[PDB]
Amino acid sequence: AKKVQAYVKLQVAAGMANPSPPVGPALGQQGVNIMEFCKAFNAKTDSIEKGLPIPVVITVYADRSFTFVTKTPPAAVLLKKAAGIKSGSGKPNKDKVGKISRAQLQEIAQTKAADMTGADIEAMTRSIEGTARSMGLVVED
Amino acid sequence: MKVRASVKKLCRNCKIVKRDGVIRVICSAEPKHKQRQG
Amino acid sequence: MALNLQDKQAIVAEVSEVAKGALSAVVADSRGVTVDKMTELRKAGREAGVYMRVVRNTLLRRAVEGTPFECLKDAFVGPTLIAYSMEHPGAAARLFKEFAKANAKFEVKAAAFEGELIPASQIDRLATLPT
Amino acid sequence: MLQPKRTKFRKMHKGRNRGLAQGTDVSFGSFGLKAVGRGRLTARQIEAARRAMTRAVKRQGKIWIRVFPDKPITEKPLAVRMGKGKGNVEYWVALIQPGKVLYEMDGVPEELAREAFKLAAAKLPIKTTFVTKTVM
Amino acid sequence: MFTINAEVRKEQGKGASRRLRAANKFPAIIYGGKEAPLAIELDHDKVMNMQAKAEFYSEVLTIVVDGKEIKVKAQDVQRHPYKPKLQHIDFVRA
Amino acid sequence: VVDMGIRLHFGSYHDVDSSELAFKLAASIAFKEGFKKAKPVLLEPIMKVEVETPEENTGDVIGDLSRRRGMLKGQESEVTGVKIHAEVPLSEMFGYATQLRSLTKGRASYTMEFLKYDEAPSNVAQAVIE
RNA sequence: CCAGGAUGUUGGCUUAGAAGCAGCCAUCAUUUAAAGAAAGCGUAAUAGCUCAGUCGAGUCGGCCUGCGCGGAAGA
Ligand SMILES: [Zn+2]
Repeated sequence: AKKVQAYVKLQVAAGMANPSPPVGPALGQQGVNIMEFCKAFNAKTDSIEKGLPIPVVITVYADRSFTFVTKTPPAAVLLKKAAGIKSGSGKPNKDKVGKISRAQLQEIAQTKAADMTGADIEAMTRSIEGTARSMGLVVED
Repeated sequence: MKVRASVKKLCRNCKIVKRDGVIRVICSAEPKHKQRQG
Repeated sequence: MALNLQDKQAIVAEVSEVAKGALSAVVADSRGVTVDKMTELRKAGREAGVYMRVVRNTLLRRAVEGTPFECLKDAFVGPTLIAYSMEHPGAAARLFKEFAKANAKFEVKAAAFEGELIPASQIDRLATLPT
Repeated sequence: MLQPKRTKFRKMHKGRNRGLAQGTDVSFGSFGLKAVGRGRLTARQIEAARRAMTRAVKRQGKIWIRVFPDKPITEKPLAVRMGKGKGNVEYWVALIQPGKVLYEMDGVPEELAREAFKLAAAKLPIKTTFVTKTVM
Repeated sequence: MFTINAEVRKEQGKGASRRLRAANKFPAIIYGGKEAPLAIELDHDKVMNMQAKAEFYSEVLTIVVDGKEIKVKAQDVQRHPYKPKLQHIDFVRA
Repeated sequence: VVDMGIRLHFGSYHDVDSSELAFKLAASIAFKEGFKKAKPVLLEPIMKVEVETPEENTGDVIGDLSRRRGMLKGQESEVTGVKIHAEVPLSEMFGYATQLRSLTKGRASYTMEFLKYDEAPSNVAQAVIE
């Protein structure tokens, strides 16, 4: 809403609270602490559910801590426990591989109340159904 | 620069200019693209 | 590139048909603004993220000309951006007014509320209208 | 290289190259390399010219060779007096008249066509021009 | 469809034909039906662009000579030895 | 030769022999044949490397490790510096010690520990036979 | 020329990590005047560059052809 001012985004999942092997000191080398990623981070994360890769802005000024506001995570994390399989595609397009559907990912991408453009629950609804088929999957809509 | 009868525009920043009567290739992104004798 | 004749006739023909049913069409200057700001303005007016669009003085001139409208050329000087309302009370002037949060007015050149022309010194009058 | 696997004769006279060419239109592919100048193409020039285009197109499409040497050339080595019998065949050439469809290509875009023949024409001694299949 | 303005020739032979190719023109001939052949001299450039279309060899043509539209069809065409030009085209009354 | 499980399934004894000496040798040839038969491959030691390089020569140490055919695991931030963790063939570590001190005036330092044995790189697998 | 050059989305698989910009695929949608699941450089991955309303009438590049240029350095 202003301009550039620090805003990285590197995570693996909502479960791993401030990991190290995946990233670690990579999530805090300019203004973020490789420790406070559990205080302000899990400030409400453990109050809901930890299992969905949820990124987040940084926003740093010069007041030690940071005021990062977590938001809706990628819609791809819903293609492993909300769409179907978690991986294993075998062959790209030489095979239809898997297949999603209409009802599927319908009320899954609807929960989003901090993203998506246009409230039209028909244009912003199918906006999260393109990739679900871009991976060789069939369209049962 | 590399001088040789043949001179062309390698990158898109190339320019075929004629000075005194000799074709040259000026560049502002790679000194290696400098040519002469076109 | 450019747009073919037939492809240009429709563009103006459309913006004209929507101007005949538009209950409002305020004009203002939007230079030096960013997308995050434009979007924010679009989110405020309509959750659809669709609001406030930039158009040339020409596309608008012949659009406002293709429809029985006069005395608006002064509103088309250089960078021009239109904001119409095809539905609901055209009292959405307060939204943009508060958005610009400017102590002046100039930016909001003019507008046309319910087929009634209004200068820049009237943008506040409508922006201060009670519920 | 390209050369007659068998010939009724080993040697042949000079043979002047006059008149125009026959193969001017493409009747095998959609594109092809046409000749413009006058001269003769050796087995090496033809082969080398084939590799160029065939390489610029990876392993897709198909190429044709309308031309063919079928003409032996004799030459005498150094330190050899004139006469003493006709020289020995060293290589085979092919008379190319202005308008001789040298090569042809099909199964690939038109853009990739010129590029392919462009790297092959540079191998040819005479000038060439790009042509496209025409109806009738 | 394709209107081609033409003019009856006043002299035949390779000599005249060549003089035509040296003035953006080329020899032609319209044979067919019970009518007798007619020497025709068409414009190079004009026909050079008309033959560029495949519809020129498929659809019927209309040659206008001395105030007369004769519906003919491209039977055969002789192209230049190596240059993108035309030498002579045969038309058939149909 | 290491990392292999050997099993015995069939055999027999004969008219005069049958001795600890006989079957001792009988086992030798069996192994030689098998190792050469089961697609042989080299195993080089991979080291765990931690490179501290200013805060400014950090990005330079990373790029250098990537070129050494190593595999970055992730970089840790220490003080006003950075610690880069990665695996790299003790083989290919060849001169990193000094190549690293050269791009840091010595600013950087590093520690190396053994981690595990992995299967070599085809190119190197040919140079070994002799 | 001064401008803008966005959003779903860091598209899915792969991978140490690939986010337009190794590589397999896929290439729909979107708010629009317009923005490719992306031209070239650049990153370790990001970042950062960046190509594809004003001014007010001219601009873009293939074909045939004339005349020239470089290619061309000897006692
Ligand atoms: Zn250059």
